[PDB]
Amino acid sequence: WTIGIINRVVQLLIISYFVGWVFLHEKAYQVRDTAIESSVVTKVKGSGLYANRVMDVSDYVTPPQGTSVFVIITKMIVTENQMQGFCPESEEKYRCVSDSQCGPERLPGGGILTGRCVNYSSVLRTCEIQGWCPTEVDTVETPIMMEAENFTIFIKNSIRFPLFNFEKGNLLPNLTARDMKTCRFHPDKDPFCPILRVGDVVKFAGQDFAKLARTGGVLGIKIGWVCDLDKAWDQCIPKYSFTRLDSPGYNFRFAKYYKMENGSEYRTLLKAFGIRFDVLVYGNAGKFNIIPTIISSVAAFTSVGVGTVLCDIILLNF
Amino acid sequence: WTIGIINRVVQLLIISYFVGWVFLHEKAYQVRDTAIESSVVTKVKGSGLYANRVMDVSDYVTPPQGTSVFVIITKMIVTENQMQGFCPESEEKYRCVSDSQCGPERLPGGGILTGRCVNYSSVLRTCEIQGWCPTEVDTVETPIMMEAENFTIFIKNSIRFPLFNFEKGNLLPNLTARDMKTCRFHPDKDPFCPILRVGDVVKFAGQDFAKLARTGGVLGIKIGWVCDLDKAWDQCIPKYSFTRLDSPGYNFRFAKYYKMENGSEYRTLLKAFGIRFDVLVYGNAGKFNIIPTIISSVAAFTSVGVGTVLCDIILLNF
Amino acid sequence: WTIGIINRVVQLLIISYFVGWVFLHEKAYQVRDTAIESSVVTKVKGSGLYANRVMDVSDYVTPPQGTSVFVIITKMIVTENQMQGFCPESEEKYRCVSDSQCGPERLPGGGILTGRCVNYSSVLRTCEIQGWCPTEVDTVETPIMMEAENFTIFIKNSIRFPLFNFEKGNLLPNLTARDMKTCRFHPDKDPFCPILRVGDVVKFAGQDFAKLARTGGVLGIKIGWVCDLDKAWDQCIPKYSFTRLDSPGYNFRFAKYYKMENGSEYRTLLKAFGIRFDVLVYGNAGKFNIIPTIISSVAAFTSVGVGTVLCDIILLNF
Ligand SMILES: Nc1ncnc2c1ncn2[C@@H]1O[C@H](COP(=O)(O)OP(=O)(O)OP(=O)(O)O)[C@H]2OC3(O[C@H]21)C([N+](=O)[O-])=CC(=[N+]([O-])O)C=C3[N+](=O)[O-]
Ligand SMILES: Nc1ncnc2c1ncn2[C@@H]1O[C@H](COP(=O)(O)OP(=O)(O)OP(=O)(O)O)[C@H]2OC3(O[C@H]21)C([N+](=O)[O-])=CC(=[N+]([O-])O)C=C3[N+](=O)[O-]
Ligand SMILES: Nc1ncnc2c1ncn2[C@@H]1O[C@H](COP(=O)(O)OP(=O)(O)OP(=O)(O)O)[C@H]2OC3(O[C@H]21)C([N+](=O)[O-])=CC(=[N+]([O-])O)C=C3[N+](=O)[O-]
Ligand SMILES: *[C@@H]1O[C@H](CO)[C@@H](O)[C@H](O)[C@H]1NC(C)=O
Ligand SMILES: *[C@@H]1O[C@H](CO)[C@@H](O)[C@H](O)[C@H]1NC(C)=O
Ligand SMILES: *[C@@H]1O[C@H](CO)[C@@H](O)[C@H](O)[C@H]1NC(C)=O
Ligand SMILES: *[C@@H]1O[C@H](CO)[C@@H](O)[C@H](O)[C@H]1NC(C)=O
Ligand SMILES: *[C@@H]1O[C@H](CO)[C@@H](O)[C@H](O)[C@H]1NC(C)=O
Ligand SMILES: *[C@@H]1O[C@H](CO)[C@@H](O)[C@H](O)[C@H]1NC(C)=O
Ligand SMILES: *[C@@H]1O[C@H](CO)[C@@H](O)[C@H](O)[C@H]1NC(C)=O
Ligand SMILES: *[C@@H]1O[C@H](CO)[C@@H](O)[C@H](O)[C@H]1NC(C)=O
Ligand SMILES: *[C@@H]1O[C@H](CO)[C@@H](O)[C@H](O)[C@H]1NC(C)=O
Ligand SMILES: [Mg+2]
Ligand SMILES: [Mg+2]
Ligand SMILES: [Mg+2]
Ligand code: NA
Repeated sequence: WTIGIINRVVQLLIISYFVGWVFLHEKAYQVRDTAIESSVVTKVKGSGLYANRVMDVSDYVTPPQGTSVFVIITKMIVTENQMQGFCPESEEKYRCVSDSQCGPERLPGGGILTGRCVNYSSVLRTCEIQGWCPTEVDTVETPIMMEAENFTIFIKNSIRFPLFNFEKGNLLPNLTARDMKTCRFHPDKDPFCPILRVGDVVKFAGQDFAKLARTGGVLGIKIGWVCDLDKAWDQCIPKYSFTRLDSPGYNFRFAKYYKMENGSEYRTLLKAFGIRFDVLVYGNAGKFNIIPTIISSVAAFTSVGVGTVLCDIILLNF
Repeated sequence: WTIGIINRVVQLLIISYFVGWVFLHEKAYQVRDTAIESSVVTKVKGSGLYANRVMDVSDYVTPPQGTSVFVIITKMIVTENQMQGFCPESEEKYRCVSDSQCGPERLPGGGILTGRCVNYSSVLRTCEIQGWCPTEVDTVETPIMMEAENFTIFIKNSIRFPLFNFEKGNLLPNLTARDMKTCRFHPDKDPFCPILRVGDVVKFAGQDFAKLARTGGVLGIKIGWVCDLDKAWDQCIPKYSFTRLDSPGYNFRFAKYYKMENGSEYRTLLKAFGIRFDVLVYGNAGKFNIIPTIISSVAAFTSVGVGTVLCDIILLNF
Repeated sequence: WTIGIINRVVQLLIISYFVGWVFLHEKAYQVRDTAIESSVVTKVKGSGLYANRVMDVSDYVTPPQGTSVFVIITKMIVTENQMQGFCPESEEKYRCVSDSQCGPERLPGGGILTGRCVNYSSVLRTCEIQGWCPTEVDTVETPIMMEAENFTIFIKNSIRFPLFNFEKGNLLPNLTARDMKTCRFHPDKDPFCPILRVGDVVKFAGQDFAKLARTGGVLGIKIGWVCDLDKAWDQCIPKYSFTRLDSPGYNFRFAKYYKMENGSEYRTLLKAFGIRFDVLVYGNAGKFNIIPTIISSVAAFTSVGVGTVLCDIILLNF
């Protein structure tokens, strides 16, 4: 009967269309390269005021070289003119009543205990220690550099998909609305401008610059390179997203080492709180390939061939 | 004959069970994301004694920012108060008999030869050089900071599988037996505590803290995120492993730059030996997908369909 | 007719050979690990002359620890003995006629404007600023350290394919023609020597050491680990390539902080131009697997089964 082939032909049309659209949607004919090879060069620009000091890129940015992870220092604690010696620790956790509770068995690790219980002040009695004196008092409150919100981060990112040897950069003057020197990334108005406003990045990550600068934190500027290398070079485009990674705070210690004319050594101990920026470059490209196209083909051919049998059994049996 | 279908039905039962278990074991129905996106923040805590000095996190940890690669300095060589000028190199390799063998053709690279053969000491005669004087003597023996074995490394790791947008952290209070502030990673007792004892890490890597601190080395704290994103969020868990990567030693040079009241410059040249720690975050997730499930399906369907024919030929023919 | 099976047998021979060679060529029977886990330790050696100074590894290499990204400083701009205060900016862009155009609305960001229009020199009138004085003059011309071309970069790279737990290093004495201490990488003569001549690396990237050292730049030493883990351990070999990533220049600012006997602070501000080296380790391994071998098998079986039908229709119909 002719209807049998009109039923089978309709079966093949519909089923093959479902299968066809499904496989065509997931790019099942594409080999995928998920090992992007990225290079990131960052440059921060701006100046702020902290205490009665002016902070420039050499004062608050660390490291200086412009790596994928850098820190803009917003608040810091200074302990000036430390020198090796003996002094009573100011931390209450080191409180003692006699030299019998200042032995090595107490607080394993941490500073060096001399073994004497000494009077840091009139209100506290702590174990004496050998080290940089006086000791640090990290419980005080200090200001924060507010101008850091208005600093700009310029991110140059140069990636390459090695499986296809397709390399490209994120400096795209045609895609930017304004000049490169004066543009400013906006997810909607200028999403390809490589210049980011620090405060903007803080907003895109859903963070308050006040609290963040106060406690420090870790934000991620995410550069995504989802690309179809079957399409034009113009189609491989970076997409920027932002996130807070510590989800607290972020601080680190470093000293400025000075020496006296008589040769003795003394440092300025600095506890730095700031916003660390981690440029995280993800990317995956898909290029047409014979092998995935053949495997997907056999899959769709056989799958339709079974679906028509099952549909005949489900339809005819009913 | 009915037995023919009882033979075929048994064929399908057994063969389909083998195939079924095989494909089900390898998660052939899963798409895999092998491009983990990790952020690592490390913090070292402890204090040691070297010479008649006390070393704190600001003295032996470099860099200070808490990156994925950092160095705990255990031994160092100091050459204090160097100044630009001329002096005889102390390295024997520069030995000379006359100014005729101190020309640019000799030892290309390395220091700057003035062209004069001068007497470094009474027992050695070396080419004179222009540079930081006096020259370094890197053949002496120095102590090592033993307290560095008892230092603790706290590793905060925040990763994300972008193909599935599944992000998670390694701070898991429910998985840790003890408090986060006081716990200590143990592969068996507390394998999810983010606080690692330096000496412990040295043991897990099969290394002697004595020899390692003496010669320096490169160890890797490996964080693995093998996850089945078909299962619960609770099931995606990090697994820590450890390894020595240099498999010798590790050292680097840096100077402390001082200036005189009259303006002349002089530095303290420091050759640092320590234990560099590289946090290596691997991970791959598998989530159910229609495409891999269909491809594997067709594969198992056809494979059984051929195995039954071949088994009929092998069985019936015999 | 026997010819029908001689036609079919020839069909299967030819078609199956095409399919067979195609699938065998792309290693369709292999699972692939594209998430290499690499560790990179770099060491630069050499000395240069800049001004009347001698630069050693402690002077021009930054950072010192030997990471995968480092910088060899070739040219720099020094602004010595800066101190917080007020002074007229030397940048023409800050030119003013009266204090009415030195308000916060002008040049948002950048230095701190006091609000006064002052005379930097007799030929220029600029807004006065609070900060490190005097201000920097980054428009002068300075020499470049030519010896940096002859420096050597030693790259120790230790990678691991985690999916197969196959770890290996790039120090291969058997593959190197000369001794490790004296060899020198040459793409043809010694392509496995880990010691690279800076000038050589500059040539392999198609760059002029003169212009590059003058303006600075970003080069990439690419280490590729394409490996067939079905073959011998000896067959997994690294291949080095080179590229310029900025495709201008590269510079960064850092200061040397000094303190006076009376306690006031003053720094030497340094703008550094150099060649940043980024070690980019790519790699992917392929190991025989049952699942990819079965999927490819079904694909080739079915594909031949359809090609023979289509070829019968194309041949017989004609
Ligand atoms: N907020 C910002 N506003 C303006 N410029 C900013 C900003 N942040 C970073 N930059 C960098 O500043 C460089 C131009 O400097 P410019 O502001 O005109 O002059 P300055 O006198 O202030 O100092 P400079 O030229 O940086 O030494 C560009 O170099 C690069 O990135 C730009 C660059 N570029 O934009 O062309 C490409 C590049 N690579 O690698 O392709 C590297 C740069 N870099 O490292 O600065
Ligand atoms: N051996 C160690 N013992 C105790 N604390 C240690 C140790 N190593 C590192 N830390 C970090 O120390 C922080 C708590 O400091 P705590 O010891 O209580 O106070 P201190 O007065 O000694 O100095 P501090 O608070 O660090 O400035 C925590 O912050 C963090 O990691 C912890 C942390 N945390 O544990 O909650 C989360 C975090 N991120 O990003 O989520 C970053 C930290 N960090 O950078 O230190
Ligand atoms: N152009 C170069 N010529 C000669 N040696 C150079 C050069 N660049 C770097 N190096 C490193 O120099 C080390 C040997 O030093 P050597 O030149 O003999 O002695 P020096 O007195 O000059 O100073 P040093 O031993 O480095 O403190 C080796 O250590 C290592 O890499 C080698 C090394 N190695 O070559 O055996 C293995 C290693 N890891 O991790 O396996 C790390 C090294 N490293 O960090 O220097
Ligand atoms: C950032 O720039 C805006 C623009 O004029 C300014 O109003 C604001 O005060 C600046 N932020 C700080 C902290 O000075
Ligand atoms: C950028 O714009 C110019 C227009 O002058 C065009 O010729 C060029 O092809 C464009 N490049 C890309 C990558 O779009
Ligand atoms: C160097 O002088 C300072 C005070 O100027 C003093 O505290 C120190 O003890 C002196 N050096 C030595 C080794 O005594
Ligand atoms: C490390 O801690 C243990 C615990 O008391 C102590 O016995 C040992 O001396 C410490 N190590 C060093 C080098 O002091
Ligand atoms: C952690 O423990 C609490 C128990 O108070 C539980 O409610 C929570 O769901 C747990 N979270 C995870 C991720 O296991
Ligand atoms: C500065 O003084 C030191 C000794 O105090 C001396 O060696 C040096 O020559 C002086 N500076 C100059 C430029 O001579
Ligand atoms: C590099 O080495 C060669 C080899 O002798 C030498 O001729 C050349 O002058 C050196 N380069 C510089 C900048 O000195
Ligand atoms: C290196 O050479 C030696 C020859 O003495 C040989 O025994 C060894 O197997 C070789 N190793 C490799 C990895 O080729
Ligand atoms: C310290 O001395 C310098 C000159 O030697 C001077 O400029 C400065 O004002 C002095 N310190 C203070 C706080 O005045
Ligand atoms: Mg304290
Ligand atoms: Mg020497
Ligand atoms: Mg300027
Ligand atoms: Na298939």
